[PDB]
Amino acid sequence: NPIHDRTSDYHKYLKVKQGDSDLFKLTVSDKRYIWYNPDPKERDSYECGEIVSETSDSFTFKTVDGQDRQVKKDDANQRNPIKFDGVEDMSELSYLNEPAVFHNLRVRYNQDLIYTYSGLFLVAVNPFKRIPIYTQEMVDIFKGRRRNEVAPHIFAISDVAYRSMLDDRQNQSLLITGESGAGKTENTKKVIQYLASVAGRNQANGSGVLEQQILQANPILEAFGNAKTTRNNNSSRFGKFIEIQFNSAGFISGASIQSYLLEKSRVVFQSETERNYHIFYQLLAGATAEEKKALHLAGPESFNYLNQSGCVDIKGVSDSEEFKITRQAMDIVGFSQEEQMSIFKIIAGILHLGNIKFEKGAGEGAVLKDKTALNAASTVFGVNPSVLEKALMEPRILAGRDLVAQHLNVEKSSSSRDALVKALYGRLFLWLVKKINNVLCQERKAYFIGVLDISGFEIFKVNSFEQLCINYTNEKLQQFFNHHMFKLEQEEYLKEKINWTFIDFGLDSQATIDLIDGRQPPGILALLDEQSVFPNATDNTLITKLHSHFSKKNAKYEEPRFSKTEFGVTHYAGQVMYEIQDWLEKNKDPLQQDLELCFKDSSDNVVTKLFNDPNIASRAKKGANFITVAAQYKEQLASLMATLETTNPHFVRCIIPNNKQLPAKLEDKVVLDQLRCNAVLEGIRITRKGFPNRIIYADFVKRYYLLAPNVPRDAEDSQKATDAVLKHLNIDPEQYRFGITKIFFRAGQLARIEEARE
Ligand SMILES: Nc1ncnc2c1ncn2[C@@H]1O[C@H](COP(=O)(O)OP(=O)(O)O)[C@@H](O)[C@H]1O
Ligand SMILES: [Mg+2]
Repeated sequence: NPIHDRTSDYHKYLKVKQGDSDLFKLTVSDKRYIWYNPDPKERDSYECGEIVSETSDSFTFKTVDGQDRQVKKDDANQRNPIKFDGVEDMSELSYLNEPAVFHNLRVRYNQDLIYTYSGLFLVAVNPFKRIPIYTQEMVDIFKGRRRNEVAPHIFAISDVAYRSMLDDRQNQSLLITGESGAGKTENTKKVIQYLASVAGRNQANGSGVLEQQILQANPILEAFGNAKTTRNNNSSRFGKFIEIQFNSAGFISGASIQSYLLEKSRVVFQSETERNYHIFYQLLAGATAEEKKALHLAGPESFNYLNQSGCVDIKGVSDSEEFKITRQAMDIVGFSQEEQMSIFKIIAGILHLGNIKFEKGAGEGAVLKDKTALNAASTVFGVNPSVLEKALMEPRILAGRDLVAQHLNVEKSSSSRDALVKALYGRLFLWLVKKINNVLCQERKAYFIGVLDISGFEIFKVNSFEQLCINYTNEKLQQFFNHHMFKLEQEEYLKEKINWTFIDFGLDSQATIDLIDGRQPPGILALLDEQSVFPNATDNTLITKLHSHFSKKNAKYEEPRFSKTEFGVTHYAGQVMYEIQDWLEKNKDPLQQDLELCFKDSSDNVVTKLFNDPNIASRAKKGANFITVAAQYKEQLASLMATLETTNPHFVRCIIPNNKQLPAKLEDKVVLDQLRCNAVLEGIRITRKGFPNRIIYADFVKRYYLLAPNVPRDAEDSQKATDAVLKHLNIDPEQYRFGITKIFFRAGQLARIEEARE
């Protein structure tokens, strides 16, 4: 075991770097320290405070500056004994207060260790620097060992999830969730990879066929789904749910993927300094004049879906060659030659529909002084150019009982084409998922290691509809970890030789989970999906009802004191104000109907299958006709949670270092404020509710029995032996609650013997 080998990098990389000695002749003082934040204002940003007299209430001070301010007995965030700093399970801690939490990891992150265990949650802060914790030799270690057995590292979360699958014979699920850019996909990508060797199908070391088939799906799910943004460069327009399929005899079979809402509108809008889908900025470089010609193409700047952005290039990124990498992960999936010209050549239309400009002069009606640019979409789509517009400008619309071709004004006209776009990108993203799925996921399935990555509720300036959705989730998945731990808090509840007094919770987050989704009495998507069908009433009247029902009667809600387009719900993180622009127009999500009418018929096997194959456009039944996008979401959701309500979960709370995207500095502002709102802290403050500090009971008796020369170094049954240092150091029965295998020395008075004397 390289762990023996001191030199073996794993010591310097993932471990605090155990020092030579293990005795009391080491880290030494005898006093007590408390965390104080010197400014009577700014909360975050604490500083070391010294204690002067542990009085009944008035805690005594000596500020780093040397002052004498005095806080109460119950608000002075005290500071953990140093024997501990940079310890793997934050649970081990005897004081869990925001500073005393941000400290134990500031330091470890500081020593180049990014991974620290906390209760269950593997917390990991994002480096931004390239670190060698991923080599095969790495794989080789965390293999077949216990969480405690070896280092805090992602590989552990899985090997564990892995053996587990085949020792209980139930499917499992890893959950990587947290702040944007915060890095889920970098680990989510390294776990699947661990799933590549420990259970790796390769007969001989490496991979065979399914492995790369499965391994180069990503380049794909990225060049089309992923965008650069303000908080990342590999930002994820959607979310995903990949499970890995094995047999009863220990090996991989096929696999899975489950995408959610794309940033479908980003296709047509790139805020300053943010780019459109990555594939767009590749197909224009990694090709030839037999490809630009093959599909009318000018340099990646002439397109008004790419320049309006304010940026194209990516510091340190061969967009040009980044394209090759993705064309091979196609070939491997058996992506055929005709199969790629079509995906792209079908993308290329979406570029052009952009260089098309709706002019206007027939009184008020848009027209086209230039047919050239359409001459391509009609061209590369292989549809009607005359109707393409003729269905564009004057579509037939049913007003009452009559079929009457209208003519949208200079504005509603272009706007309508702008719909024919997400349509290709949604349906096209969609078909790329169906396709992988087909060549990867088998039928005779057995166990699964479900990996889902999707975004924690992050709060922002405008919060359009799309988001009321992705908190709906982090409100649901948040309730889960809340509930699951309760049912597990019954177990150790059965065997300690005494079974504690029934404890209940229920999660008050339930009131809000209704506010959003409730049928009777109805909630946001309920009264929303009601007006989504009347095609006359508008936002103002809608943002007006969500105030009728709730303003002043429903606790978790806040009508805007002033704005008449806002409204505010309150989540597991707190208040959020939402917008009402097109909420109606989008749950509704329409598109003029002579378009599916005219596209349904094409020269393509992939242009046509998207408008003709209901496994693509249609939803399920209800309203009187095809259901609505928020309706779909609510049902498609529980299909998942009720798909974890049978497996063993595995959690990963991801944490970002700074919103500046730079390595080697930890904002004591950003980081500490991803902490307090997310349950990571919260699910262990709860279990502390008794004694947060719990241990294997092999250590304490070796960790402290000489300050009381009564219990030895090698006593065999401390069950009858470690006792002799309690009736001599003197810990009252309330002062702790031990166990018959493990122990948890008092919820509070523990350091009075842990940091001071032998
Ligand atoms: N543990 C890590 N080591 C090195 N780089 C990382 C690590 N975690 C994240 N990154 C980098 O941070 C960037 C953002 O992380 P990412 O995994 O893409 O998060 P997300 O998908 O949530 O936006 C990535 O482009 C990646 O380069
Ligand atoms: Mg991702």
